[PDB]
Amino acid sequence: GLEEFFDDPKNWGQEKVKSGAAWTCQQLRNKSNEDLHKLWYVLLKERNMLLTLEQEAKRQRLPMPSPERLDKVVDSMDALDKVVQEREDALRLLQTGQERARPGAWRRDIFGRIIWHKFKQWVIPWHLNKRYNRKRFFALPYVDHFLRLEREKRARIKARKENLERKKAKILLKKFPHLAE
Amino acid sequence: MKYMVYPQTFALNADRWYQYFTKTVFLSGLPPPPAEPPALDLAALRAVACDCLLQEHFYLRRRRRVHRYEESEVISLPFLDQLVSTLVGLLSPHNPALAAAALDYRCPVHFYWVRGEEIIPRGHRRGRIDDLRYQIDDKPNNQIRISKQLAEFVPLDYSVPIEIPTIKCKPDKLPLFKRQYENHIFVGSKTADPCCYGHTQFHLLPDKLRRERLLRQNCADQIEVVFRANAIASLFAWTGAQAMYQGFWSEADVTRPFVSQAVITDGKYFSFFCYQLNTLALTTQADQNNPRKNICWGTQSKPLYETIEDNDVKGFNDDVLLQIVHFLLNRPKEEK
Amino acid sequence: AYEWGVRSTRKSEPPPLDRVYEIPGLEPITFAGKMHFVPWLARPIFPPWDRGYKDPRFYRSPPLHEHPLYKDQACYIFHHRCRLLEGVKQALWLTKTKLIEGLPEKVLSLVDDPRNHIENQDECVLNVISHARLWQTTEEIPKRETYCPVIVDNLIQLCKSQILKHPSLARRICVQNSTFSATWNRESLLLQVRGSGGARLSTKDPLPTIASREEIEATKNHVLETFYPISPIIDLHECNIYDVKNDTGFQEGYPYPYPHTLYLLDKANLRPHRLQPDQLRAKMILFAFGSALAQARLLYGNDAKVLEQPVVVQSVGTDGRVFHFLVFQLNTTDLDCNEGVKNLAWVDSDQLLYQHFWCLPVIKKRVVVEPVGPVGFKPETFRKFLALYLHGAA
Amino acid sequence: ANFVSWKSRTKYTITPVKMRKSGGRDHTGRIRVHGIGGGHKQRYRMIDFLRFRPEETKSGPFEEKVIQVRYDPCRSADIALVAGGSRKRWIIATENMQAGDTILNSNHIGRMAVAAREGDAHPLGALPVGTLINNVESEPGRGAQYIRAAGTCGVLLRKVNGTAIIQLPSKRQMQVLETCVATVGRVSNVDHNKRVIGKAGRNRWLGKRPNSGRWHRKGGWAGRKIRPLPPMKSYVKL
Amino acid sequence: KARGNEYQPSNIKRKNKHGWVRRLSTPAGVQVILRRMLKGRKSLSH
Amino acid sequence: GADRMSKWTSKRGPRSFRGRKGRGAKGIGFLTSGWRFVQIKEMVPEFVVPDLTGFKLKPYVSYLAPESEETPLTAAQLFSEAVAPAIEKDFKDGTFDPDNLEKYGFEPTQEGKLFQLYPRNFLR
Amino acid sequence: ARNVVYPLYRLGGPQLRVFRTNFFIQLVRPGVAQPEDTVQFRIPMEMTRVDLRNYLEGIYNVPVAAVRTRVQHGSNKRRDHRNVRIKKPDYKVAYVQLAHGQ
RNA sequence: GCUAAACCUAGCCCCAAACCCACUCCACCUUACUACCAGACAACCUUAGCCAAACCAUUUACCCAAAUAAAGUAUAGGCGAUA
RNA sequence: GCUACCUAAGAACAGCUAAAAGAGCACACCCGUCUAUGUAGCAAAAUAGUGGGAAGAUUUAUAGGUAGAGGCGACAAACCUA
RNA sequence: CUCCGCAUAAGCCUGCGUCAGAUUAAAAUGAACUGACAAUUAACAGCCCAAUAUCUACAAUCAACCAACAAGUCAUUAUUACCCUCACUGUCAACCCAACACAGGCAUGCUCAUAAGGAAAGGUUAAAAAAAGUAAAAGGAACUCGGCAAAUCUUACCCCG
Ligand SMILES: [K+]
Ligand SMILES: [K+]
Ligand SMILES: [K+]
Ligand SMILES: [K+]
Ligand SMILES: [Mg+2]
Ligand SMILES: [Mg+2]
Ligand SMILES: [Mg+2]
Ligand SMILES: [Mg+2]
Ligand SMILES: [Mg+2]
Ligand SMILES: [Mg+2]
Ligand SMILES: [Mg+2]
Ligand SMILES: [Mg+2]
Ligand SMILES: [Mg+2]
Ligand SMILES: [Mg+2]
Ligand SMILES: [Mg+2]
Ligand SMILES: [Mg+2]
Ligand SMILES: [Mg+2]
Ligand SMILES: [Mg+2]
Ligand SMILES: [Mg+2]
Ligand SMILES: [Mg+2]
Ligand SMILES: [Mg+2]
Ligand SMILES: [Mg+2]
Ligand SMILES: [Mg+2]
Ligand SMILES: [Mg+2]
Ligand SMILES: [Mg+2]
Ligand SMILES: [Mg+2]
Ligand SMILES: [Mg+2]
Ligand SMILES: [Mg+2]
Ligand SMILES: [Mg+2]
Repeated sequence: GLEEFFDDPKNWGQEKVKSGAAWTCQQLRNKSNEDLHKLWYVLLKERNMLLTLEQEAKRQRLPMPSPERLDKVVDSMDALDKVVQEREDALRLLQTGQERARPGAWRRDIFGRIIWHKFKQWVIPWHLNKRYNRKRFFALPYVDHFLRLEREKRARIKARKENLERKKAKILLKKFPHLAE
Repeated sequence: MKYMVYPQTFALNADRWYQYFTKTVFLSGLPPPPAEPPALDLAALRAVACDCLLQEHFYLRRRRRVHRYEESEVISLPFLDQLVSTLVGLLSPHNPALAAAALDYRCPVHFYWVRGEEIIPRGHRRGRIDDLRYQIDDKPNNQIRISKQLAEFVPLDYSVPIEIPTIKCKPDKLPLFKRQYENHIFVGSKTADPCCYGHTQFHLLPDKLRRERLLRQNCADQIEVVFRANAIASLFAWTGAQAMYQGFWSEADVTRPFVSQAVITDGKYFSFFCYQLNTLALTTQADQNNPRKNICWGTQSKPLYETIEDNDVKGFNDDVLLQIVHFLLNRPKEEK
Repeated sequence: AYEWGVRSTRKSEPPPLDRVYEIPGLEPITFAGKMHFVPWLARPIFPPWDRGYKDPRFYRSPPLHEHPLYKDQACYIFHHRCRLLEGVKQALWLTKTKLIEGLPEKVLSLVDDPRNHIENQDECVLNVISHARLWQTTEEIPKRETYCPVIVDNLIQLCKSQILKHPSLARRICVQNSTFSATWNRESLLLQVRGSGGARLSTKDPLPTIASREEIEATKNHVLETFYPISPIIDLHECNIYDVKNDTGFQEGYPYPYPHTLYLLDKANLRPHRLQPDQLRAKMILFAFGSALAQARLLYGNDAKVLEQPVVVQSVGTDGRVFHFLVFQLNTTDLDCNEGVKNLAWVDSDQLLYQHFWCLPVIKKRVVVEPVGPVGFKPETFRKFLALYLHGAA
Repeated sequence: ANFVSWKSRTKYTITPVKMRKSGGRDHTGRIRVHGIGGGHKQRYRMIDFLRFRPEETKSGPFEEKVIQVRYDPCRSADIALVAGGSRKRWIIATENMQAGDTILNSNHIGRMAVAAREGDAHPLGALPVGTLINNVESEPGRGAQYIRAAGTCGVLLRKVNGTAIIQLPSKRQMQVLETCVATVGRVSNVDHNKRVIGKAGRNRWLGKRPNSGRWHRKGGWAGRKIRPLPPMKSYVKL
Repeated sequence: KARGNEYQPSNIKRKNKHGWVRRLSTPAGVQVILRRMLKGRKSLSH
Repeated sequence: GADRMSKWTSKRGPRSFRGRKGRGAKGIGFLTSGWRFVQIKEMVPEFVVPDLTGFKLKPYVSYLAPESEETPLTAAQLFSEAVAPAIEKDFKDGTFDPDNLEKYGFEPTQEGKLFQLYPRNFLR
Repeated sequence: ARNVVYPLYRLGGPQLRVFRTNFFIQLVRPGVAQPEDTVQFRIPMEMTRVDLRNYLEGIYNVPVAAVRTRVQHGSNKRRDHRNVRIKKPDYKVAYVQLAHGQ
């Protein structure tokens, strides 16, 4: 019911609520998928009670009792999502050998820069699609000059960064001259 | 800017909200029968109701396929339009009033009234007194207008020991939305039309408010609410428009009650209502000392037939058909 | 001669193929493997693609000739939207009938006495006109698509108020949204009528016959008029995908199978979209003929001969201000030939119920010249409307 | 520019078609003809200039009945609605044409000439010399491209080796074959050239814009020039 | 008369005249976006 | 005078613009004639929620636990745990061939499956 | 779910199911007076009223009669010390009405 | 006595060396950053002029694959400017 | 997105006279004749009054088109983002 | 006082709601400035449509007399295919274009004088000059380039077009 969005009535008004540690990714690699699918919803309901309390503390202009509780649950929800995705990725390499779950390809855009194109789901082949064929995946010769100008811009930045670091180190010996070794 | 009040509404518990907008108290059952001082052949009327019912479902041949969402506007609408046309011709010998009566198909009914006040919360008009205006734009499937006025059900000073619901929030939470457009007070015809008094309305609920869609949305307790919410709004807007035609309004409240009837159905189930307009002064300046309130009687929704298979109507109920006749039989009291 | 459609609007010729497709034993390098167009590679040739599964929103019907119900012999279909050119003269040839100006004496005798008239007839009909055109809606001036049906339904409701005198009027209803079909031949021409729209006054008892046996045998001397060079099938839908079939509109067992009167309305605001007087009388004749022919075949089989009990069907066509009356009698189902017994038809033309209606007071130089209300109201027109309704019940 | 022509319909019909104006602009969007813009909206009524067009299932001479002669806002002449068989079409009406007349459309070239009635369509080799004609065509089946305007009329001068000598409204002679179909009589609205515009505004209703106010000096092109009638134009290949 | 109010905003006109789709429509508009990408513009187009 | 450095949203533009732009919500149907929307029950995501009765695990873990090291799972780690034991047994039995690889657990293709691995056709 | 690709559907295909949903909702106190049955939530933009119903009935076993949603604009008026506008995140609000008179 | 004054870091410049070149998920050529439907539009082509010649009209240096030297030489050029 | 002209599909014009009107009186609306004021102003062309037109070659909202060796122009060398 | 006002479209995008304030308006109660909190809930509106062939001569104007030209904004059928249905988005304000909290510019509906919306005077004194008005003895254009302006409600003629 709607009583699961709030904390134990007795805890209302308290400034501290003791809480345990956050689930670690290694402690979840021992549980089964059915147990992880059940735990996801146990943490989900605890996360919504903490988001509801965090918003009502701002409404009443008071500090949240134990903000770390929300950080712990978020870390546990991310660790659990890492384990499941890890098992699915490994299972995909064995049956298929693919490293990515979503298809894609390397292509040049109209601007001439390399980009990874993530495919979409369609009902008709690509040679019949009106909107897909209006999109261009090739750069014309009027782009070469801008590609060089953009490459030279990155080189200037990288040169100032490297020369600056050398300066700091040369100025770092004037005050600490025992760093010669 | 005025609130748009839809009689056929999807809002939860709208009947309780509409009672406050109209200062109306709802009572179960039908009005007290008047204990005051021809041959009605039921067998003939039963055959008709089953003939018009079987016609639209089975006998009539459709050119194109009929879809579920088209049923109300292709099967139930003609049947309701046809059931009324034939019943008024079979009851005219029993009620002369139906002879010289005006029968309308999908004619609009409009009523515009003011109830309550508010303090403008924001804007350059903040903190100023504004009136809460309402408008009902209703189009019943059918309605019967007559030249002479029906008799009251109870006296005008009559009062019940029941309080009218009161809301704690503003109507915007029903939900109810505002708009500014032409204000109309229309009984179904212009003032010049002598037939300015209402007899009985017939409404058909749309497919969006169908019973089976309300059980999917965990709104089983709202089935009857949709029935009596349409009556309270449709009958208050009709009786109120009849009084305006006679010259009455908030300051000059009605001297005699204005009554009317309504049959609310979804094609299979039928509900019957009666409304009496005791008061028309609903503004704060006039409702301050007003003792009296408007009344509405209503029955529970009951099916006319259990099932229709081929050319046989299964579980036909005669009690529902007899109640439709009593409404059509009612006539204005005659003078000495 | 002059062809229609400029080449600039037509679909441009597909681009010429690359010359690598002309060299045998050489596979062209295309951008099909790149999944996108590039200018420096050959354009591939994709094979015809098929969805492989059904999708109603993206359905493509098969070619016409492949349709099952396809016949080389065309069938000229007459529907509500057909506007004949020669009007009645062309409908009298398609139906093989004889026209008789004026309604039958019997029908007119029904309302000849002052006993069947309605209480305050003149005053009650005037209120149906004013209501339909003045009081019906909120708008100042109602449209014709709005008052034409109302002024007819109310006139029927007013004529249905005489059940007190004639209890035999409770054996009839007014059906809506009904259709009917009827197929026949006229000098090696497959004809079909598909009636739709309007109201069908249905009854339990069939209408009696009007003409006697001697009046039906006297039609063998009448000759159908011709309108050369114009063909009798002009302004009809020449269809090649059809199905010869007969239908009354209702299944077997309907309590009200016998059609009494057909009410056709020209409810269209624009004048070009409204039928002309002669065109509306032809639609009335063909629809009445299609409803009477649909009963004959059901009752007397699908043969072709002279009927022993002719079928009688009435019809009333109105534009909201003008009314046309028809009494059609089916005397035979053998129409392929132009000789022999012929059908009958009594028609009244251009019967004005009222000349004009002023919805607003006409003020000229601060003087009310014409007040609101009907102008030139004729009660005789309604007596004929009431006679048709009382035929077979009084 | 994104200009698309309105002349896209590919099937003939007598229904008035809605057309859009140009304003004197081409597909590029630049003005190519000055003095064109605005005017009352108009609906185009397709005109069949091939009088002898037997129906799909019919061949040989046929007859049509005139239904209605009406005003056409797209031309100076009046148009007539004729119906033959199961079809209907618009044609150019003649000086004397009424609702109820029966016109003839034939391609038969008899040994002897035929009595010529106005509105009828016969070949050039089937009409006597001196007969007024209109809506002639260059070659058979080409369609009538000449003498279409109001009141205009030609005349048949002589016949030579299956060739007819036609005199155009510009008093110029044109030579074509005797199998080319022409219509007898003058074109309708004989008094069109006698109309008075009356006011400048009435030319703005016809889609005509005022002339430029810039003053131009005349050159040698101006002035009366008496030059001889050009030679006869022949569409017959020998 | 008084000037200065030449800008009558219209989102339709703004997206059709100087929008992203119209820039890429011509090679000169693609060079416009490339110059603004080289300079570091936070907005490349409307 | 327009803000070209502000997020373009459905709240901006005329009526036709504001109705065509959305907020990221996935569709659950299509529009038919008459502007009538048709909802597809198969397009609405169905929440598969399990029974949480008698479930030991809780949102948090007690601090009195060991600091076990992290060993990210790999494909080779999953093969040796589940697939290898069955192969070793059949190898010792003397009945092992590539044709039976499908019996061991290998999937030759992904078609004809409800939950394909590549391209995956299911939600997290 | 949000920030994920939805498998495309065709006529006769399987039912779409999400086993782990990343939608996280927070119940809030209404700023203005509301009916007793009404409840107010703050939900992500990608979430629909149909999902909120099935989300509440399934996870929390709460019967709901009606659900209404609105998008609330977040002020982009605030500016920092560099005179750059700061955007308050736009959020979606949901109004839920209980079913059985609760 | 107010207003102010004063500061040394941020980083930057010129060389040398070395070729250079991404990523959580989701979204983005339609009104970019918008889950989902029948398409076939496609790229290439002498720079000119300011200026100098005290106007201007032929003409007037512009990295083009090794520093130096041969040499401002041969040669070109309103045989002028200059190249 | 101003303005000049054009295209598509829209909107507005009381009352009086005459009822025929590129007709008259005269609101809304469009224009800007004369006068005063204002001249770093309310305004980088305005204010008040007085005036011209106001069912037409009228005014006007929306989207689109014509681009500088050019466009558009009832030619003022007009207008094409003060 | 009422130059209006309410609403829609367009445009703008939280821009006088609550709490707090050292910020602010001529003004150390108010606030359009700052910080936090809250808020606009669909029925109105937007977002639509299976294919192929085929059909569509007869304006509008109270549309009936009548009279027109500049000749007009609204229509189908045949066969095939097609049983799940109420999602998504706009909804605030004292607001937009003119550098301004600008005497300017700004489409439509209703109201046609208001039931709505507003305040010309910071206080005093009552010089000149200046601005906007009212009244004026007798005379009545003698003013002036000119009856400009004001008042009043008028004749005739010429040039140009
Ligand atoms: K010089
Ligand atoms: K704003
Ligand atoms: K100003
Ligand atoms: K006030
Ligand atoms: Mg003409
Ligand atoms: Mg023309
Ligand atoms: Mg000229
Ligand atoms: Mg000139
Ligand atoms: Mg909404
Ligand atoms: Mg020089
Ligand atoms: Mg503009
Ligand atoms: Mg135009
Ligand atoms: Mg006027
Ligand atoms: Mg005038
Ligand atoms: Mg005038
Ligand atoms: Mg001009
Ligand atoms: Mg000049
Ligand atoms: Mg000059
Ligand atoms: Mg709607
Ligand atoms: Mg509002
Ligand atoms: Mg003041
Ligand atoms: Mg002062
Ligand atoms: Mg002074
Ligand atoms: Mg004086
Ligand atoms: Mg003097
Ligand atoms: Mg004088
Ligand atoms: Mg003097
Ligand atoms: Mg003066
Ligand atoms: Mg002049």
